[PDB]
Amino acid sequence: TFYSPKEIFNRLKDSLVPDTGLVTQVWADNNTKRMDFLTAMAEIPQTL
Amino acid sequence: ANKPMQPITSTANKIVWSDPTRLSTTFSASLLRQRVKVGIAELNNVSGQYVSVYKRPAPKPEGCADACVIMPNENQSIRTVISGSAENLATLKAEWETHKRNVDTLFASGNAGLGFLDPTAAIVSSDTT
Amino acid sequence: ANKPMQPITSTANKIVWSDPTRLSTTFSASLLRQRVKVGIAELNNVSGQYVSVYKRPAPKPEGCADACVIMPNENQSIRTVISGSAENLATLKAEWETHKRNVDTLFASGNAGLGFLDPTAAIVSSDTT
Amino acid sequence: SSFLDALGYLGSLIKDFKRRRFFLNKAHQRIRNKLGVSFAERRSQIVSK
Amino acid sequence: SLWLSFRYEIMPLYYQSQDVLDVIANSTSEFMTSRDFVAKAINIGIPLE
Repeated sequence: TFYSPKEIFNRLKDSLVPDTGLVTQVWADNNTKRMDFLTAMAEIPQTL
Repeated sequence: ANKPMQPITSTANKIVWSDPTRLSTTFSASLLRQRVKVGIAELNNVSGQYVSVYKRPAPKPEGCADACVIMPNENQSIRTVISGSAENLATLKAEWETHKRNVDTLFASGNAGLGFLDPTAAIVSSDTT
Repeated sequence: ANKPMQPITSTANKIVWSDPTRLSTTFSASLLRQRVKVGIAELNNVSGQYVSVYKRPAPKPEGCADACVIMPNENQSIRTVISGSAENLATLKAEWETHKRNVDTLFASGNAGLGFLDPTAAIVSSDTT
Repeated sequence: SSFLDALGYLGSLIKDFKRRRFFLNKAHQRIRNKLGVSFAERRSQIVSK
Repeated sequence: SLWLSFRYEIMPLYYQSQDVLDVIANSTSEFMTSRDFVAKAINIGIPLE
């Protein structure tokens, strides 16, 4: 015997949740990327 | 106990483990086998290459805890290389055990990790009286 | 009763130890230190090349003991580097103990010294379940 | 199963392909910039002279 | 003839204008992304009976 497939699907659907730690890590990665882009584009009017 | 890892890239001379929960942490082992000739004796040498990496965001500023401190994540790598003749593995082990204690008294207990070196640190060789 | 060894050459970066009775065997611990600005936080990187070298003669012919038949000495070297920030010796010592255990499982206890590999090695990480 | 394990190296393959593609794109854009600045310098010197 | 003497100034000025437009647009359209993957496990209790 075992659970119903729909029952298992519902349990899994309830269980799924974003990972706060991974979200923070990718968040910091994106922040570093945008800081690098900002300091890189800081020189555009120097070209202008 | 701790979290075991499963190999994710196996090869005859390349096996790499990584933590399923934290895929950043790794442990790589590389073996290079080569035949070397010494005086009237052909020798079968092997070099053991071992790399352990732990990705980690190091210092929490002073002693708080909060969301908007997600400081950069840095790396901590420890690489160990062992070379020696295959049949001398019996004595190869003991000096490796000696190498353990030898660096233990300098880094694990000493301040070598900070950057300081202690001339009067107790250092011993593999052989014993 | 391991033979104690005294420093031979000291420098602003490295110190070498050598056994007075047998000058061949040595141990040196260098140290390169660095300052990095990564996340508006200063991380002091420390990396120390720890090499212990022994020159043991090749094995004498099996089942025969003359008294003195001299073999060419073969090199047994272990190289160890520990690269990390100075703000984490509190935790840099942690995984190094695991790093000890990790290599011991597959090399000291295992037969990786003989050139062999096994993905089924019981590997263990620093993080505790 | 041996094949299933062996298939993973295609990731490194496409990784290196992306390396080559990105380097080629960077080289071409640098060539374009060099050509443009050379043309600007030539125009400036000729018009001044 | 007088009007065709235009190329002198219109051609290179326009060329450099397009050059600066390209060199700003390529940097301006960076479209940065950041991603990560994990293999966290999901546990579902199984009745012992």
